[PDB]
Amino acid sequence: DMPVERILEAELAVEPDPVTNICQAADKQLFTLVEWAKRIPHFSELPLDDQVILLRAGWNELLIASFSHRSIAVKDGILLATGLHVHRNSAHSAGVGAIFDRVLTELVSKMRDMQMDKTELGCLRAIVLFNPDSKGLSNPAEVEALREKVYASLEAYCKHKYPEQPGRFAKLLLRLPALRSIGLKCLEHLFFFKLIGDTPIDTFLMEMLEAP
Amino acid sequence: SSANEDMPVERILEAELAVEPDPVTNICQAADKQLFTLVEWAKRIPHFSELPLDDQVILLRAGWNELLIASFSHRSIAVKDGILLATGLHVHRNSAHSAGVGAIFDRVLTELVSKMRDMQMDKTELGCLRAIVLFNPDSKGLSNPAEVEALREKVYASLEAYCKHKYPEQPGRFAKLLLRLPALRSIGLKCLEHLFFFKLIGDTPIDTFLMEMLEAP
Ligand SMILES: CC1=C(/C=C/C(C)=C\C=C\C(C)=C\C(=O)O)C(C)(C)CCC1
Ligand SMILES: CC1=C(/C=C/C(C)=C\C=C\C(C)=C\C(=O)O)C(C)(C)CCC1
Repeated sequence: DMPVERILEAELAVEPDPVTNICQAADKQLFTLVEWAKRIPHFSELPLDDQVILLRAGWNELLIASFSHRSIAVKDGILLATGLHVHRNSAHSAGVGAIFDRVLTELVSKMRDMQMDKTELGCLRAIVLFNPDSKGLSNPAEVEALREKVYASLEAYCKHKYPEQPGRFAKLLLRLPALRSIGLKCLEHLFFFKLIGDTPIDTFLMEMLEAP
Repeated sequence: SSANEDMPVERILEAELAVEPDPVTNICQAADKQLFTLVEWAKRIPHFSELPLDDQVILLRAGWNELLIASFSHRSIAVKDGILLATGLHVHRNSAHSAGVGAIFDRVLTELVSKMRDMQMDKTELGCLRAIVLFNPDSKGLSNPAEVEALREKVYASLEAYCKHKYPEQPGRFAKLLLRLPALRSIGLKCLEHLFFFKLIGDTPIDTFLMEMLEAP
């Protein structure tokens, strides 16, 4: 009904050429994803092979959710975990303005235009993490159960805090479709970079693109 | 097995539909646009994703140009003496000749556009020819070319199986479809030459990923 502060705890523990910088910030946080998920109620009690499968599945959406929320503070830019700011002016000149602008309007803006609080960002991340449809899962039913628990606990949280908005929870969940979509597109750009010879051979991101 | 279960043509048609939207500058900008979508296109072709990432990239670096030419050629069946770019523009041969690329342009119109228009190639067929062009087991660098060859064979089977079921009174449609491959291969090599040439004479298209594909692996 409410392991919520454990989830916020997880989020606070992990965290502080334009493409090259974004990818290096990504490498940095991809690693912390291990410590982040381990601090998530019940995640550690799942078979090792399942924990790895869940992270290989949502790692990109998970990282995009995090830096997007961190960026609510600025405008027309994003704040990397390496302490750098990247302006959309730079995204465009480098060739990625389209997906960049999609991140700014469908994620950064929607979270700033409703004041998303870290505890909700942490919960959406946990819902993204507990995707029972991931291929290869030992017990997809237990994972599904865990997702449901984040749903319950999260809705329960929106009530205790924002009762004068008998909908908020539904508004939070509206970010999921965009994240899923933006996330798939980023994997494409990543493949693309390797396709055209400007592959970032110095990160671990490209290993995450391999087929399971 | 069943030819079509090992390589379903509805999945292949699906791939194609997901990606369907100075003359030279315009053609090159349409090319950049679709070069990118090639990533999403190939990811939807049955089994392409199950290959080692390095192989997927090698297959695309090898046939990207033939793959794009096949697509805009088919799209152009709709007009006469011109081609329809993915950016929504139409380019007439007259402008192509004024620019000095009327020779290859006419080759595309007669050896590809016309042949497809006349035999009424359908999107599923165009998609299968593209998949055959993609699974090229002779691409240098391949880690397991035997698996790629196997996949090509599956598209062949599945595609022949499709012509026989859909056009039962055209026994030689499959062989006729495959006749487009040699022209595509040939037209495709010539376009790489023109692309190099543009850079050679100082008319290199500014900021396009097109030029990046010309680098040697
Ligand atoms: C949005 C985006 C991209 C994808 C990024 C991914 C998958 C993760 C970034 C994580 C960071 C930057 C984390 C941190 O600083 O918290 C690419 C490379 C295609 C370039 C264009 C913009
Ligand atoms: C045929 C042709 C050329 C090559 C084009 C290539 C390699 C790709 C085009 C893709 C498009 C135009 C895609 C789309 O709109 O679907 C060049 C530049 C030598 C100019 C003369 C005519």
